[PDB]
Amino acid sequence: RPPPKRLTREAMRNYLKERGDQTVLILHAKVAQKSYGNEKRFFCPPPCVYLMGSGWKKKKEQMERDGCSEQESQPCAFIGIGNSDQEMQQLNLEGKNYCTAKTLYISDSDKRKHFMLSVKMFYGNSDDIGVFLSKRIKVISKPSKKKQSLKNADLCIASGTKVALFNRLRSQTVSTRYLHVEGGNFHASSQQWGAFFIHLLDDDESEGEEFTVRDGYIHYGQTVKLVCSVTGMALPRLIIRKVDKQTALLDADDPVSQLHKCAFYLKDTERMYLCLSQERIIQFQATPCPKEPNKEMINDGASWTIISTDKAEYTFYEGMGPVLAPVTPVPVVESLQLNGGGDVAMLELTGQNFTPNLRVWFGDVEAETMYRCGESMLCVVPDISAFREGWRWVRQPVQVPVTLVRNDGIIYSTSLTFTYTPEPGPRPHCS
Amino acid sequence: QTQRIFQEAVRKGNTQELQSLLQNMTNCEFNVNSFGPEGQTALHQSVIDGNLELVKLLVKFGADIRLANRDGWSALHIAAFGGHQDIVLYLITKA
Amino acid sequence: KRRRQHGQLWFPEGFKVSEVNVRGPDGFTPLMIASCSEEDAPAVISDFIYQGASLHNQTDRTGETALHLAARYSRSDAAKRLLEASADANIQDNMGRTPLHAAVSADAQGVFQILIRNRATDLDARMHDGTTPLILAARLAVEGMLEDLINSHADVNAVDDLGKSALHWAAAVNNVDAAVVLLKNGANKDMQNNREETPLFLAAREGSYETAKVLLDHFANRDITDHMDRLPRDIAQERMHHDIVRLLDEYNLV
DNA sequence: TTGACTGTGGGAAAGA
DNA sequence: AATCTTTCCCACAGTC
Repeated sequence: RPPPKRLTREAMRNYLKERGDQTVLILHAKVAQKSYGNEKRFFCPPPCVYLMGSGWKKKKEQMERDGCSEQESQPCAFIGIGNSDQEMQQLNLEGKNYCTAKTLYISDSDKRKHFMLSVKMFYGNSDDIGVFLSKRIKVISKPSKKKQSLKNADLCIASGTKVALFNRLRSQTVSTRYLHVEGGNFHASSQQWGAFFIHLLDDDESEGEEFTVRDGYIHYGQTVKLVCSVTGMALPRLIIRKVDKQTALLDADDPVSQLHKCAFYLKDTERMYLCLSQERIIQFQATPCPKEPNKEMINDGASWTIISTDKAEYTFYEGMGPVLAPVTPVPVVESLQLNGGGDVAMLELTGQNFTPNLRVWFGDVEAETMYRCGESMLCVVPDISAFREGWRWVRQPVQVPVTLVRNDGIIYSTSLTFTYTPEPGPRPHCS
Repeated sequence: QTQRIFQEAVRKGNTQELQSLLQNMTNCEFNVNSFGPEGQTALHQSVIDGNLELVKLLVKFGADIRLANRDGWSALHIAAFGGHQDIVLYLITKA
Repeated sequence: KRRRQHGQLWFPEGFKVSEVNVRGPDGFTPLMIASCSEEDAPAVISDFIYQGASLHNQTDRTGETALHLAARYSRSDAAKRLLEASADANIQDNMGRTPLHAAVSADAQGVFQILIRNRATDLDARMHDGTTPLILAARLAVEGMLEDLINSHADVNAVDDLGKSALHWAAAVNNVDAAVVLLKNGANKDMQNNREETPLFLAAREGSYETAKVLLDHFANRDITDHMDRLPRDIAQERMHHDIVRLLDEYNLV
């Protein structure tokens, strides 16, 4: 069996040059509707597993350069809930860059309040990739459709959170068409969907692309703006309105809870509401308003149901060749702090999913590291001589990258850059 | 040419008599504030050494006090880091 | 209500319906470098504090001040005359670190003993990630630095932005000297964080034999679910820590 | 065509 | 009470 291999200096230089980050991405909602008895109410927005990153293509080359078929070198995936061995459903990635798991269910036999999705991944040639977990999802029995309030609620929508919208045509399961943005065009694709920031805007604002944002939880009858997370193509101002029984209700000050059938209204646009005509989104009339001025009869294809969504991301790279040990513990670093100065210049790393088999790398320099806990690690900053040979002391600020390396050589990427602080005096703490 | 590399090599001897001699006759090259090998003038490395007579003679002969060395620090920073209290006196008095 | 996150417009068909203190490099001031370093450097810092010297000057990069530099480099003599010169001890840097946080992190014993004896010094200071100095002392397992804060009437039952307690970090790093002194001075034995986790859970996750033993000595409740209804025995068996499971199966039952 | 299922929404019923 | 969360219960509109 292949033993652990310490990451060398020139391999780190090669990583700094190429940067083939094999990033793994998971989009999934934060709320799951529970199923009772033997029912099977699926998650309306299917968990979407993306595989962004150029380095993935490199992984296609190296393995195929060692005698592997296109079927053997393709990573098969499994989706499941962790605490129960109720078999992991299969995900296939034949010629796609992503996939959605639309056949998942949660029975009432599991009395957990929260859970989290588990994704096993391995190549066809039995080479394991590992188990990646997504952010937590809350179980719900029925959406809080009553007149909730802000006092103790926390399942409503905050301005600036990733949300998603979908449709259901006459209680048909296959008729679900999700809101997506691609090619600078808003699609109603029944196969893809992105993360949508929703910003509460003041009643008096500007035309677009420049506005005064507003804080606070989002209620009905307000003015909101939807912005795709990746494309950035925004929509003009809209007004969310709760609907039921093909009738739109506008005079409502209730908060926007989860799994709500809302409607969007354009200012000074009569009754033209954003609806879907099969494959594309179009504005629809919805004329009748006879019972009350606050009751507009809106046709089908309009029960846009809203649901919040999070985003899990785990990026890494194999700097010392593929190893037998799975890369299922992916460390994340949320912030980096300082601990001393001079000869005892240490750094405190605050993150999540840390492993004791990890060592910090200040660019291309291996430093002494201590494992405090699974979310906190201390390290010793090396001398400036490792970067500038002739320099006895730090002369001018030097910006190096900070990364994490496992014993086997799996290099993990961070987004924080260390900066050597320049020192006026020469020799520090001479003794 | 050869007279320019004299101060950068004579200040590393901590000799006040030789400095006063080579500066009484003065010079024509007008080296004055001269950035040394580390980009530090004779003033800066004289503060590094920690002798008040050398820095005082330098300030006497037109050596500007409020100049930043090659790396960006003034004459006061090195005096504050070295701990020599007598240097900051004349660095503040000259303002 | 000041920021803005732009995008790009998009419409369906028909839009007409709309109708002498030298700045130097970075942020370092002569008094800052004096506090960072027969060298009468304490007397130099003293003479520097007088006259026209600005004490409250933050770094351009790190956001730290002169007192922060005196705390990091363990220059207690500088911090003495700084506090005597009516300096501030509750200044947050670019990372939220108060001078007490830098004194605890850098293991500045003298600066620590000087700051705890100061009146206006905050002990429940919250940084950007809300970590308190009483939590840092247990996170770094610095001997003696913990009990001096509790005797100075610090909040032992404190939480960060996440909601972790000092006992949580004491159980994570397995600092028995921290958890013991905390529980003796009225620490909550079964505090739940925002993720509904008990200190025993974090002790069983990272293999904290002695800290879990102490929590069992202080009668911690083994049966507390997390946000996924996982008991400490469950995470212990998942992480494959058999001796911790045996401690949860034998030591101090009922 | 008829027979046995099936995810989804909505209201009655049951606690709280 | 007037709200709310949690369990069943059952008829569309389609696929199997």
